[PDB]
Amino acid sequence: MKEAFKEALARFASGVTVVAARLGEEERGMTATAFMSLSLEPPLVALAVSERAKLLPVLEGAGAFTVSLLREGQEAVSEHFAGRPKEGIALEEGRVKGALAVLRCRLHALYPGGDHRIVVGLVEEVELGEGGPPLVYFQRGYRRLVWPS
Amino acid sequence: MKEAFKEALARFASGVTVVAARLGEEERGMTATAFMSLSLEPPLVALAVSERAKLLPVLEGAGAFTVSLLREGQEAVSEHFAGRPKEGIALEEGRVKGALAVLRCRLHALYPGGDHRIVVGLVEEVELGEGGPPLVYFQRGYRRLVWPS
Ligand SMILES: Cc1cc2nc3c(=O)[nH]c(=O)nc-3n(C[C@H](O)[C@H](O)[C@H](O)COP(=O)(O)OP(=O)(O)OC[C@H]3O[C@@H](n4cnc5c(N)ncnc54)[C@H](O)[C@@H]3O)c2cc1C
Ligand SMILES: Cc1cc2nc3c(=O)[nH]c(=O)nc-3n(C[C@H](O)[C@H](O)[C@H](O)COP(=O)(O)OP(=O)(O)OC[C@H]3O[C@@H](n4cnc5c(N)ncnc54)[C@H](O)[C@@H]3O)c2cc1C
Ligand SMILES: NC(=O)c1ccc[n+]([C@@H]2O[C@H](COP(=O)([O-])OP(=O)(O)OC[C@H]3O[C@@H](n4cnc5c(N)ncnc54)[C@H](O)[C@@H]3O)[C@@H](O)[C@H]2O)c1
Ligand SMILES: NC(=O)c1ccc[n+]([C@@H]2O[C@H](COP(=O)([O-])OP(=O)(O)OC[C@H]3O[C@@H](n4cnc5c(N)ncnc54)[C@H](O)[C@@H]3O)[C@@H](O)[C@H]2O)c1
Repeated sequence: MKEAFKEALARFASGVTVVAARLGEEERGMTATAFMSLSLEPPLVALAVSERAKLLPVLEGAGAFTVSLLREGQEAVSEHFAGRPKEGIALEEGRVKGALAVLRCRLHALYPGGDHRIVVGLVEEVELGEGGPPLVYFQRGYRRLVWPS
Repeated sequence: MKEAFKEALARFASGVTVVAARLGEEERGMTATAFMSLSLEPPLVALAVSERAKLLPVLEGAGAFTVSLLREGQEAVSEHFAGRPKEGIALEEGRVKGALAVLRCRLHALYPGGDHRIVVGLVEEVELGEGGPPLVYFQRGYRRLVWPS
């Protein structure tokens, strides 16, 4: 079921992020396309994390997390943090190295979201990688932007 | 202000949507990139609408709204509903005709989101348009996806 809903959302293109959190001995990363800018004042971003995600309890307990925006060529990173292991993929300094950008957030608020939890982060630090095209997901596949334009 | 934050978010590619609501014959439309799939069961989507958006009052009052996913070549529609009026642009049946897809939602919840409000919609109807490339926004500009024949 939900074929129509999925076909519709498959038609919404987006960049790809890796959301990560560290709580004690555990540090987890998870691939997420459900990400969006939320506020400028204060600087907030919103994400939807599955209630079934192992990342969730870690992020909740940590009270802070990072969001790395993947660039073109990082499909392997996305696949790895999406549950399809790739050799040698790892987080460095709590985030994805070589990403277009990294947002280090303090957990600002959480809200119910059906089978997902709405996670709101207050951006406290911003890391900017070198400019370039992003990793894009649209219609059930990784895509590239016609770049430059 | 918030130069780094803006630069980072400009690095998150996304499709472009037009959110609309109506109270009788008073109908408002607003361009938005802050949109994401939220839940499958129930089928929910989330978006961020500025607290100063004229659309918000109507959306709350209506308790329902639509989200149209724009396709490649609809930059004019995006600009129009972004506050820069264009010729011959109008909502039809409460949404944008000729879009990749339209989601007709019932307002499910409203949560605090800084200078924006988190709008959660319960998808009650889905409309799909012809297939094809989407309208993408990235690095302060409309972009096209590599999608050759
Ligand atoms: C394009 C795409 C977009 C997606 N968007 C979303 C979304 O917006 N929201 C959502 O809830 N789900 C999304 N998913 C699915 C989601 O990624 C999987 O359901 C989820 O990753 C499983 O995550 P988990 O935290 O439960 O961890 P696990 O099931 O354990 O999966 C995490 C994977 O990441 C690896 N990993 C975890 N931590 C580390 C670490 N510290 N170092 C190295 N490797 C590590 C693991 O080896 C494992 O394979 C998306 C999937 C794809 C393919
Ligand atoms: C690429 C892009 C992405 C954006 N994403 C977001 C976002 O995610 N969230 C956000 O809050 N803001 C976003 N904005 C800015 C936002 O679009 C403007 O702040 C907002 O449109 C002003 O909305 P308003 O509802 O107050 O209406 P207005 O300032 O009145 O703007 C709405 C425009 O739509 C037209 N319009 C309204 N109703 C109708 C109708 N029934 N028929 C025909 N035309 C109509 C108007 O003529 C007007 O020009 C984005 C802007 C751009 C350029
Ligand atoms: N937001 C998410 O939770 C999310 C986003 C994309 C991918 N995924 C996972 O990857 C699989 C493949 O995705 P695809 O886009 O290639 O094909 P798909 O047809 O399974 O999904 C199409 C779109 O529908 C939405 N969606 C699908 N499953 C969802 C879920 N469980 N919760 C919320 N939204 C969902 C997402 O926007 C997804 O991109 C999905 O079935 C899901 O397991 C999860
Ligand atoms: N989510 C939003 O509210 C949103 C999204 C994009 C565009 N816009 C409007 O269009 C203008 C141009 O944007 P641009 O991307 O071409 O260059 P920009 O540098 O002005 O914006 C960069 C990115 O930061 C985020 N952002 C910017 N202003 C925001 C705001 N007021 N609230 C929440 N997030 C914000 C968005 O993701 C935007 O794409 C922005 O200044 C803004 O007025 C608003």
